[PDB]
Amino acid sequence: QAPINFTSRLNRRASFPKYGGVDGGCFDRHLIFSRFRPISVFREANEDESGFTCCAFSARERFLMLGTCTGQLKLYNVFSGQEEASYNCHNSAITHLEPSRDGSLLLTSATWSQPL
Amino acid sequence: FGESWKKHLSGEFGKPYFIKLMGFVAEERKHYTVYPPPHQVFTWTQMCDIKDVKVVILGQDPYHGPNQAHGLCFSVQRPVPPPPSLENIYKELSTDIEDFVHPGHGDLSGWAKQGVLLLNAVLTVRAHQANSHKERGWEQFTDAVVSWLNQNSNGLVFLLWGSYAQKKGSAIDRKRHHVLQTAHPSPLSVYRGFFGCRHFSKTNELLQKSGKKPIDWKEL
Amino acid sequence: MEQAPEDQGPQREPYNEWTLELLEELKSEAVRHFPRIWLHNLGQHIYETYGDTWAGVEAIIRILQQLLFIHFRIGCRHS
Repeated sequence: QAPINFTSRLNRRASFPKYGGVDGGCFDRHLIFSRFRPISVFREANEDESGFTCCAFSARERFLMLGTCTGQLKLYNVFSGQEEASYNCHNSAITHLEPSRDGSLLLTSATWSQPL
Repeated sequence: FGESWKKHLSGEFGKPYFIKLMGFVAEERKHYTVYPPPHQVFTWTQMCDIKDVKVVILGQDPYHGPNQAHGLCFSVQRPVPPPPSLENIYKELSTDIEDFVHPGHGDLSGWAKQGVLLLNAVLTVRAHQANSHKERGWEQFTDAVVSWLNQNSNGLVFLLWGSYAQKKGSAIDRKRHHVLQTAHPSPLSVYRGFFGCRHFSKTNELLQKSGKKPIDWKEL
Repeated sequence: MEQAPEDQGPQREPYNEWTLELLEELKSEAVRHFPRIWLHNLGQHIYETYGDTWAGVEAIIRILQQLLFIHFRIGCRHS
């Protein structure tokens, strides 16, 4: 088994295959998903308080398609932090929102609107 | 200001709340911005006379935004996009007037020469603020006007829609006049009753119970 | 190199009418899930504080859609 310390795995992977020992990549995922840090907060500075419901990223990871309470999805650059293109999508709200991997399609489902 | 209106409104001054009104609201004009100026308070007592008043429609609160209102109740300036409840009373006007023409604006300078008393209850409120003031004297100054018209002028009607208008002028007699009330003209008024009632005939129709100077809604 | 698409979707140019085409609809579902006690009382509470100024007209479509989303999210079948 790979050692519990990370520097002891780092010296061992220099003369052993990919991770360092048996169950070596598991320890590499303990140290790397047990810490998080907030980078940016995206408000909705139109009526002074945010109304977001659903969140997802785009198919190219530049924009992140948030979703308001009013039923419109608003694009935001992950680098800029700027409203780029709102879209009058639904009447009720946005419940679910996922894109496709090729970047050609987009599924959005609403709360009570007559097309759901 | 119209002098013939104050033929007998000289009993509006000598009360303990009148100097509370025209000084402190002037003091509010000397510190803050109450929105309608003195040259827009006196429009209803200038444009129409007191000799032809036939409809009494009250008004709760003025319009706190700058360059919007001009004194009459439910009324706004002509370059302002029209208010929604005044846009909401237009919906019944199509369903009852077959010759429905469209105003296209928000100035009510067309119905004011008919016989409608488009009176706001509190005539002035502050800029950008709805109901900041206390009872500084705008209420009972109008309460001494509304129930005074129960004596001298005649041929009125009360479409006192909304509970704010129900408290002020309910108990005026039904032999001399006619009082019909329903839900509010706003679409924010969940308990319905306004949404299709055909009250707007009964300006043209309840005057057939009197026989006075006629009305056309379509002066727009 | 991401090109955000052209907003050729359903536009809402008569905003004074599209609100009126839907503010009844916001009332046409909240009565189908909630008693009218809170509906008139919250509508009165904004009308005493925003009035007939469109700042309660969109704001009730804020508060109604903010509750009807979460009331269909907490786990009540109707309420």
